[PDB]
Amino acid sequence: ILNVEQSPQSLHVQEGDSTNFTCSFPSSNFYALHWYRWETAKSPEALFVMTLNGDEKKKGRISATLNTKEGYSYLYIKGSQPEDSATYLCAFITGNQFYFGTGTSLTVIPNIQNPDPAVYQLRDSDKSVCLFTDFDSQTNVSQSSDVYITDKCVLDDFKSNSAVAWSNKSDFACANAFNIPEDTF
Amino acid sequence: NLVPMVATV
Amino acid sequence: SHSMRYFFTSVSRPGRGEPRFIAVGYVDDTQFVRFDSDAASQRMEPRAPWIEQEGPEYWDGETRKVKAHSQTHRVDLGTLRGYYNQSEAGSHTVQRMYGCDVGSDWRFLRGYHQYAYDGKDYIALKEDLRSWTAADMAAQTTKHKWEAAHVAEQLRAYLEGTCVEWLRRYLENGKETLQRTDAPKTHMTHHAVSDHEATLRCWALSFYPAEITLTWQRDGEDQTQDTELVETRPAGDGTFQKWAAVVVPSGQEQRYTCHVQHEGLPKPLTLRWE
Amino acid sequence: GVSQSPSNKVTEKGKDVELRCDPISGHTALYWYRQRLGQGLEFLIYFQGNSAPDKSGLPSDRFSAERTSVSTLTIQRTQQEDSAVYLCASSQTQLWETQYFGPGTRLLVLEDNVFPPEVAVFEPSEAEISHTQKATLVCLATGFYPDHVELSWWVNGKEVHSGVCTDPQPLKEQPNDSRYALSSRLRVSATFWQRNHFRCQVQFYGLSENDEWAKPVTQIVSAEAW
Amino acid sequence: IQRTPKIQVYSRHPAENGKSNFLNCYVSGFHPSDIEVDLLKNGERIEKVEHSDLSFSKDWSFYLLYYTEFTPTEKDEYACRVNHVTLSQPKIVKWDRDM
Repeated sequence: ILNVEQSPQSLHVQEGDSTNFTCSFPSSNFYALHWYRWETAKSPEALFVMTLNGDEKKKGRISATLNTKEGYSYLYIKGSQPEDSATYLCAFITGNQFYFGTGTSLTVIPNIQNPDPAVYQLRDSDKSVCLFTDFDSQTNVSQSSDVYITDKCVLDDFKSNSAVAWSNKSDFACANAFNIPEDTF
Repeated sequence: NLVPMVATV
Repeated sequence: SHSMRYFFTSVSRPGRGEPRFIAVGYVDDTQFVRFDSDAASQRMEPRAPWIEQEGPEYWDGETRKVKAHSQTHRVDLGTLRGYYNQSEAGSHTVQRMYGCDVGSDWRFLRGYHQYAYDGKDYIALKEDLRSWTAADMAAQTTKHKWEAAHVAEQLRAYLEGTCVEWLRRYLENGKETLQRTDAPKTHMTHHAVSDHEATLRCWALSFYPAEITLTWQRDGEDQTQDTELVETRPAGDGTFQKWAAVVVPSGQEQRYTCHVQHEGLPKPLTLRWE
Repeated sequence: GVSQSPSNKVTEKGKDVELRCDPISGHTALYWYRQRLGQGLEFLIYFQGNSAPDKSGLPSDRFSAERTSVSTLTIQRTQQEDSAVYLCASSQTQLWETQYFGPGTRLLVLEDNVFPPEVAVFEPSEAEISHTQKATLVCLATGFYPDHVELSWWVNGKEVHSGVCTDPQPLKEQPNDSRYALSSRLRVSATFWQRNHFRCQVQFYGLSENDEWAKPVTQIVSAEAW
Repeated sequence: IQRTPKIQVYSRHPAENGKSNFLNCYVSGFHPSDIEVDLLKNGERIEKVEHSDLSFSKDWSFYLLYYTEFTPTEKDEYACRVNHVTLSQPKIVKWDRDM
């Protein structure tokens, strides 16, 4: 078997920056190469497919380069966006079989204007939900056997980051929502 | 060195 | 000038299993590798002495691809047998030949990739290395398949690229067997059919390469036609032979000559009797 | 587009499954993938025409493929590790050619608890709705097992994907047989909330062609907000 | 398609009786490849015979070889028998020591 590597799994960019991944693969007996995007659970998409040295295809703000004799294939992302946040895969095809380098995954950090951190309530239909809104965005929620939350998700003209939290026994959930935040409620 | 892989019809 | 070339053949075998597939590889006029669907090895065995010193990664590498081929051929037969509206027990053949050749400067001069089904032509890569020729309508779509799969490109970059890159690698390593020129061994025999007539016989043995022209003159005239010429044939060492003979009225023998011209000889060799 | 059913499936040790994948018109090549997280991805079988030139990639004998355009994949004897997402893709003709991917089919081994979800729609703040001015809507579905629960947001019967939000990972209540929990939000303008119906409907994949047997079957259950 | 086989029997090097030599049976330009060949010693099929891996010419017509060790003296007659489609019956052409 011949090896493939990507680098690294984890990139966290500020939504303004640019980004590049590094899919290695052998020199010898090359034929084709593939770049894949994998959001969460949904269709993994063919992005580019690289054929020859040395090509440089781009779509929109995503771009990529092939080099054959030197075993690598770079992939650049321009003007990082929320929408981009996924996991990127390079494939190596020679002799009628595939070789995927260990994945490399991208998460951007949605920047928002005018942050108001109001921790709203809970709910009724009489039970409880305790959370936060806005709060951007390296304020990172992380918790504790019956105290329940989630982290997080982002919306739509504006985007909002919000982490729901709920429980039942005694402790309630707002002064208990403490696990970070300031200047908020 | 054969061609790494060919096509089919 | 010099060239390195692969011939491919897979024969369908109905009701008795996997189609036999024979892959054999030639550089110049000699045979350096082989693969066989019915091989003991199930892998790519060296056929010429100079290539055996190649790496353990090499033979693994090569084997891997030649398998991919016989896979694809096992595919081709099938996905042809339905284009042509034909039975399952027909036992057809598919042929693929591909490879690159080089000048005396030793660089890319020609690229060939050609493909025929059940005998006569099917599709061949134009020497443009950017277009195709379709013998059939069935082909014309296979053309349109490849025309869109951008198939011309990969092959081109292979032929202009690593085909040549490796061809030199082979030659420099097999300097001994490949780059030689072993001038033919010339012989002549007389065998009578009667007293009325006789048969002069021109022999050229043990020559490499195989492309030889040996002609046969009466008083200076090329007795083109009463002469018989036989496909240049092989032997051991991987050397070649050819044989030409005529009818000669008895006594008028010494009138007849024989000219054996070849790359190993500076100027043609005139063979007489005697 | 591509089609690949069943969307999900849950069944137990020692039975069969049929996995459909329908490629797009005129595709001629098909690939079968499974992915064990967090092993990484690796490749199982490729089909061309009606022929399987290679087998020696899918791990064992229970695995075997059939091509019937459309094709199925069969594993008798569902056992413990055969527990991954199974993906199906098609490129015209040709291996190196651009692959287009199916929806996806989850599958989980086990024998046994299994049950459908809670769906409870919360409602937001006295003052927050006037703070922004902002409006907001929450949803919450728990007490269910196993994962194969996908969320549907409905309003007036017609779906909405604009402002919605679903969480990506489920919430194990603990920590290895314990069950799950999920939470989707929404935001809507506030004048908007004065007499419409904002549906948080949630799909649980049970078994609605009965298998061995509190039911519990393919259900949609939904909590409603005003 | 159908193409007649061109049979051609011959010794590897010319024959000095009772010395170390080989015998070839080069077939040629035929189609399809469904061939039966046998090397004979007075009518003797034996299979310590090798054979060239199968190849073709871009005339599209395969060609193989069937070599074997051999040693003749004055009157050990050999031949080559080949069977193929398009042949009424396998045609035996023997081995003239000078052809």
